Amino acid sequence: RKVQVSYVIRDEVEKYNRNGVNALQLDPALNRLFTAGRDSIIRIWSVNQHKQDPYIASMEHHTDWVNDIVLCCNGKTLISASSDTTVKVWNAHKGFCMSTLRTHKDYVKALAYAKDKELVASAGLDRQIFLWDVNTLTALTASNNTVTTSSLSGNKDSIYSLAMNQLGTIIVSGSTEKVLRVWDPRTCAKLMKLKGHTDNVKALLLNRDGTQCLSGSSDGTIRLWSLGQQRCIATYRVHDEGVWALQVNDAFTHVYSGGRDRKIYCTDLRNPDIRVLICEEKAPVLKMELDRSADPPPAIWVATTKSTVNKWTLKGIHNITPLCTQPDQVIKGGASIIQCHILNDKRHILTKDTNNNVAYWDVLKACKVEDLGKVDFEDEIKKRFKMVYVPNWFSVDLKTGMLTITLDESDCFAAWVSAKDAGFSSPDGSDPKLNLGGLLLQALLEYWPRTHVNVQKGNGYFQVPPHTPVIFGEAGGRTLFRLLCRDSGGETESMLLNETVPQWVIDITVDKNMPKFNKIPFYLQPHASDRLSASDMLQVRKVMEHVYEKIIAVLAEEKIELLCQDQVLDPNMDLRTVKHFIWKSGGDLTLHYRQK
Amino acid sequence: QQYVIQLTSMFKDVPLTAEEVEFVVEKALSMFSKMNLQEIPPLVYQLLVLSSKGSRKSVLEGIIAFFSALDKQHNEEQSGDELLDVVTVPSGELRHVEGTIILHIVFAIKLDYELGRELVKHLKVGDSNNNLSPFSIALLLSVTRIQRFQDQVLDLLKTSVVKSFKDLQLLQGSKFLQNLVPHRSYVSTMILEVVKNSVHSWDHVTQGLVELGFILMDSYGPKKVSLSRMPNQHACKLGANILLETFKIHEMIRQEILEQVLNRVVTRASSPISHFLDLLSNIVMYAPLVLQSCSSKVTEAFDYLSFLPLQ
Amino acid sequence: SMQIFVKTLTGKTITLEVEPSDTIENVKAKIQDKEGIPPDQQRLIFAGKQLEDGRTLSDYNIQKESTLHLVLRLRGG
Amino acid sequence: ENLLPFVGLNNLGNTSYLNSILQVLYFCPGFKSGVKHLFNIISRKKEALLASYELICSLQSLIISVEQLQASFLLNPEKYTDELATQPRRLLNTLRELNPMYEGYLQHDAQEVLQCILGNIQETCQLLKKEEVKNIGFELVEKLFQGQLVLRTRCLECESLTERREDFQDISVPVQEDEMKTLRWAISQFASVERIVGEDKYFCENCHHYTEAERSLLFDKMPEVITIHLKCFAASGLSKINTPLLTPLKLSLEEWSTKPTNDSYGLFAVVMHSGITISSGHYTASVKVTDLVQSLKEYEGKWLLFDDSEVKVTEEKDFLNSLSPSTSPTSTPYLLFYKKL
Amino acid sequence: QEQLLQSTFSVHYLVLKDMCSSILSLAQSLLHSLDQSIISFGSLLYKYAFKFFDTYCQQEVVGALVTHICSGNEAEVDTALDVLLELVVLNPSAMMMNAVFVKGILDYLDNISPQQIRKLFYVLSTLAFSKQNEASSHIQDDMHLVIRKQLSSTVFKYKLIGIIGAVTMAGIMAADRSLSDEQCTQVTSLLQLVHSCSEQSPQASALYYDEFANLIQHEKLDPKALEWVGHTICNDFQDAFVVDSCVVPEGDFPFPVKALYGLEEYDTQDGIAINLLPLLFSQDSPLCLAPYFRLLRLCVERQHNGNLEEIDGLLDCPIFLTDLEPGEKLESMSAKERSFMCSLIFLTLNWFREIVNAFCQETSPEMKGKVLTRLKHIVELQIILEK
Ligand SMILES: [Zn+2]
Repeated sequence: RKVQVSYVIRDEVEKYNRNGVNALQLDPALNRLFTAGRDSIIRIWSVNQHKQDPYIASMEHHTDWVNDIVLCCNGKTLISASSDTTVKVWNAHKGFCMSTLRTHKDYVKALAYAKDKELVASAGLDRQIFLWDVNTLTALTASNNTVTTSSLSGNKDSIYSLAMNQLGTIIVSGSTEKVLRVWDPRTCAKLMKLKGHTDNVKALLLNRDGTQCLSGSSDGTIRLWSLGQQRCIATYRVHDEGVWALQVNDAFTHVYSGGRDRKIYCTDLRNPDIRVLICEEKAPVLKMELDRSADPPPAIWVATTKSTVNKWTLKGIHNITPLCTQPDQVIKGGASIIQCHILNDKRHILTKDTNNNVAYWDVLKACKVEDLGKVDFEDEIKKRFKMVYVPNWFSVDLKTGMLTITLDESDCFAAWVSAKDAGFSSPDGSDPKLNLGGLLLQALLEYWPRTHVNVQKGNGYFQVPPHTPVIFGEAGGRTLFRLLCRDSGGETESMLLNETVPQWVIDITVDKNMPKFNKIPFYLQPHASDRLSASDMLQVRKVMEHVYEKIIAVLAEEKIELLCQDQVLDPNMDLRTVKHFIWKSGGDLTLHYRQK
Repeated sequence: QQYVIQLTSMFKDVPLTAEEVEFVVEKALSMFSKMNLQEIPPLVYQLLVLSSKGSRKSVLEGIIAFFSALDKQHNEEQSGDELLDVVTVPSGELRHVEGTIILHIVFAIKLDYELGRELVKHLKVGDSNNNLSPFSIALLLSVTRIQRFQDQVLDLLKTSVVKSFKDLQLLQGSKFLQNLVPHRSYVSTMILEVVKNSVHSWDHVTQGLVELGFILMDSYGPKKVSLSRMPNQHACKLGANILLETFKIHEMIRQEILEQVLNRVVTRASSPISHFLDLLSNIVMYAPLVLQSCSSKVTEAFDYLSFLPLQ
Repeated sequence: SMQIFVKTLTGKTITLEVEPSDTIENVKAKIQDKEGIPPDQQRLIFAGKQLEDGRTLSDYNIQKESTLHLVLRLRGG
Repeated sequence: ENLLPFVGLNNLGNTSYLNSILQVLYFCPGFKSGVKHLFNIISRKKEALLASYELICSLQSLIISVEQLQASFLLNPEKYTDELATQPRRLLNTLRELNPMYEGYLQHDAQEVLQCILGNIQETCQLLKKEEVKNIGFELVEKLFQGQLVLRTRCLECESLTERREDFQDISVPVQEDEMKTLRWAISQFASVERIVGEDKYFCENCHHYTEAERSLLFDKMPEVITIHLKCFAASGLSKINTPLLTPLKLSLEEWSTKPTNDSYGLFAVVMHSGITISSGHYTASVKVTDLVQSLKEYEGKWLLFDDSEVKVTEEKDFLNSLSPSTSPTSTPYLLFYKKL
Repeated sequence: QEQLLQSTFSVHYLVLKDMCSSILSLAQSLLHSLDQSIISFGSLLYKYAFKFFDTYCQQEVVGALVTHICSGNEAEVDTALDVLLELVVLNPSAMMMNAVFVKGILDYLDNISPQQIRKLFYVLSTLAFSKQNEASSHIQDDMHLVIRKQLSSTVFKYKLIGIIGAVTMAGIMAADRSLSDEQCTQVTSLLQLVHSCSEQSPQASALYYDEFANLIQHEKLDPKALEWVGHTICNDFQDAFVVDSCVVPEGDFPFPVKALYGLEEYDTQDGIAINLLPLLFSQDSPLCLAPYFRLLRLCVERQHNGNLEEIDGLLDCPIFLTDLEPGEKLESMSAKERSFMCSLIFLTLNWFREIVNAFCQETSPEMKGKVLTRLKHIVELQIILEK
């Protein structure tokens, strides 16, 4: 395929989540809470009510939404599943990625864990379910890199949820087929299929010996299943909208439910009418993880689409109104950037975030310029207007909640501008022509030794911040290699770059080759009072002097006025912008010339 | 100058003689410059589908001469300072209309072999054969997609380039002959410019180009295992230049070029293979480009490396 | 940029991302890339109006999340 | 000996695509009065005194010639002997002027020609309305063959649905999935729940991420004459699928409409196609006569089969049996109609 | 030799099928020779390659043969068409599903000589009329519409192609086998349709008889269609050209109308005579008198099994004519009517040259004398014509 380069404009440390949180895991031996951020970063928090700043560290390697996490091997290892189609294995104590599994071919949606076999399995939207012995994965090294798989078949559609029991003898999958499909993980033989539910199932739980199952569904019902009888023995319709998250106590007798309608209930399975409104959250509840230090659980952690994470206290079960009104602890979140406008100079960007704060950024220097506060966004757009046209040369996406800039071979080199119109002075008194994408490419790879020529480091006009992440991926999906700008001098990074950097980047960054120019054909005719062509950056003045000569500086400008579509042209305006902003007809641009 | 498209209806059904159709095709040739650049290919289609039952040499000759003259004029007046300068129709339009017209001509030749035979006999070369041009070379290179004309056009191209290099080696060797004549564009730079010009999104000449490169390299390799060696060495140099040039520009063909070079260089025959080795070293300079497209042929070349002798 | 739906020939739905400055022939080229039908047999019917090679997307008031049924032309006579 | 008092349209060159469409259109119960009333307004407008202003009168001229010739045969059977037909010439010439891509004598699609003439009559009636407002029957195609579509899409992650209304003139329907297939399955393949997966995703805006989506269709406002349009071909270079799906005679559409409805859509016209290749063929119509001397009343409730010039009455059970896929019917149905009974 | 290649394709077909595209390319390359042995070898190479290989390679074979046919060179066209004919008569079922490619040739009917069009229609017809097709007979009912849309055209060349195709398809449709069913009625309907279509233009009318009277002779056909066409053709020729002898006088011509070149001089005892002069004078229909009689004779002899006793008075019949002998109106009055006289003598000589061909097989002695007298009449007319 075709390889794109991208990078994220951001600060070196994002202590707080910049987006919602998809999943949670609680380590009881160290009092550490893991959050799987939709902003692609996993963060570790301390739940000691002592410390005022619970943040400990970020583990950044993922490129997209982190959909599930499972703490394995008595808390040493966490495994995560992401929408970039990979599963990664991390050392949870030191916070670095050890291995990346790439056998999946689409978004990985759900992870499962069987403590008694120390077995995990992964499943996603690609309809595959792979089973992995965690100790085989941890035994992996750079020489012994071979891993072998075992997978289950039968699944006809995209998987959205998945649960295993503690003994690791039953595995159940949930999908848009609405039926939950069950296998024996020990033999991979397909077992019975229990049909009855009528919608997607995003939440699944099994009792310890895989004899009962709870399913939570977007149809709003909770259903309890006996696997020994293969039938539903109770159905609970306690929500108004889809149920997205389920938890259960150790005794398997009270179910905690939450979902799109923001309300969280505790319902007794033996006697439904005894039910407790636990709280109403501020945003749809996505996942919950009980602290299980003591039998009647003391608290429940709640993840939503918002960046804040609330701990709610549980006074007890014995006793319309919510039991609790304010969270007991609060881990603060940050704002997401939700709206973006590229200005006409094709160099600066205006943003709006979820807090209605407005900021101004410098794409070329990869940094923020000024906070503009809560001014009106569209009035700020209209106030910062300049009549200039520059061809599109990048694209922006907000999927991670940060500004991500993408460069593609098709248009990366399309934008030549003059040094004078840029913020780059003319220390020798003249301003030659710079290609923006080529300068950016040279700045991103400034620390790559192969671009250094016999000493120059970079391009001589600007640096990017050293911590900017630079990502090389294939268009449509598979990330190939990700590093930080400052790390390029390493021997491992340089080897992988040499193996991964596409020839179309090498052309600019290594050989120092100029990209192709672009010319504009145009007409000149006496309707103001011959078919020519020139550079798209040529100033009207140059055409005026041309005309002055062919029909014989200061005098030329004084005497000849140039016109287009009967509008008087600004002599400093270039042909490109005129064509974009004034030519409203079809076929080639037509200019009329006159003598005054 | 507007109803010329329907001026062809007069020669469809009624029989005619050669004189009046020659006069009307002369008028058409005279008004090619007048009408428009973009309107040409439909008119070419109409005249060429008319030409099956009537005049066939005249229309093809007129199209070839007109486009050779237009290419010559555009190339001569295109050179200049990168600034405002006089120019005719731009490259992006000219190369596209040339591609459409050459494809239409190839299709029409595929409909009846007599037109192709007339074209081949028309461009017969020893002699200068001044009708050779980047457009005509592209035409001859695109006709090779038909099985009837492949060897019959490749041998003509090969003898043409050999005659051109012989002319250069004779002309550089004296003063008197160099004093009398003005230099003409020798066909080496003609093809070397056609390959560069082929970037403009037409691929129906790449196969003919690579086949010509390999034929021209094989037939004039150094078989040492003195005057005629110099054309026989310049020809090999031209072949290497052509092959390396088509490697970078076009993507769909770069998988087979390296396969052929490898398959021709990894042998136990001990034939002189210096030029193929040089070409292989030149085209593996762009290492990532090979790894993107064809990273398999090198692997099974490596797997066979145990069997060959030491040198 | 915007992303529209095209109900394909057999009933499936495909999505393609084009901007309101794109010619109709460019959209047919996108369809050619996505499915493999030469852009001479296409005729993208939208809201009862048949799209033609002259106008552009912004001329037809087509915006984000619209559908263009794709059918061929069955020669007869 | 037996000449049917039902007039056809001569072949007039390589043109049967227009003959079949014109014949199947002339019997549309609302068209005959409207296309004459519009010209009746045109006549007084000219009396008060364009390229788009001539087809709408040429059609009325053709209709009055057809009706006059049929009546003239009807009261004088001796004169006409073998062929009872005419030739559409002014209509063909005007339609050539409207769109030059039919200039010549090639073959052409029929649904495209129907689309062209319907769009043109809608355009000229709208222009007449605009000229009137510059100072009851102006709505013909905007009321007869056109209704409103309701679309929806559910992003599975955020579960928020958005609507997008649309206009429609013909329900284009696939012919086979990729055994007999009922037309109910054929419609429900087009206008029921199905997901978007794989390389194809719906960029939701509440979640700001590509995602799986489920989308459906709904028929909000129903026109007077619904016209299913069977995509009786497939890709792979291309080919025609000559395995027609079973078609019912009393179609009910309570499944896919939004509000509960009590309506009966009964068939009254079928346009077929007779060929084995996309690039050629020969269109034959088939029109039930239902409305509008007692000789005609005898033929009421029977089925006709219009070739170019000839015509042969078929009893209704025979026609219904003629469309079963138990064999190859030799004439693939391509464009059905359904009057709102 | 060829049994060598027979063994080659019989024993090692499973291994040789891997590179069948290269085999087809080699056959295509070597078919372009000039001799007949190489061409026949490549032809049988195509045939055997189609016989044993996979269906995809069969599609490749028929595509290569189609592009060979549409290439244009005459030897290639004839060879490829013969290959297609023997291939479809060898394995009709495998070729049946690939009828789209061979029908697609019909769009290119300017690169093919008129004689090969008949062979193309023959091979297509015998493809589309195998009883394996009766399960879903679509090619037949498609071709009955293709022929109709060809005949209803206005270009003369396509009308001639249509009449050729209609005749050569009706011949296969009514083929005599080891029927007399509704297919014969369809044959009759096709014939009367194509007769009504091409009745107007005489240059396009003569071709219909000159094809039908060859098809009804070199091939054969079933007695039912034979009976119907014989009845209608005898009735039509009796009604059209035959004028009763006793009403010989009729006026309005500048030349004195007379009856000449009769036998035994019976002087209009009963009504048999050829009314040639008024038709030509009105054409200042008779142009197709020469082949219509041949069709009538051959049809009646095939219907009555070589018995010509019905058309017996059509040997001593006279011909309406002027004073053809030069009465010194040659040097003077050398107007346009002189060329009309030349054409009249030409056409009556052609009629005599056909009528002497008609009755020669019979062995009655005095009838042989009649045909010898007819020979003397044609030789004296051929003497006179030079004047
Ligand atoms: Zn969403």
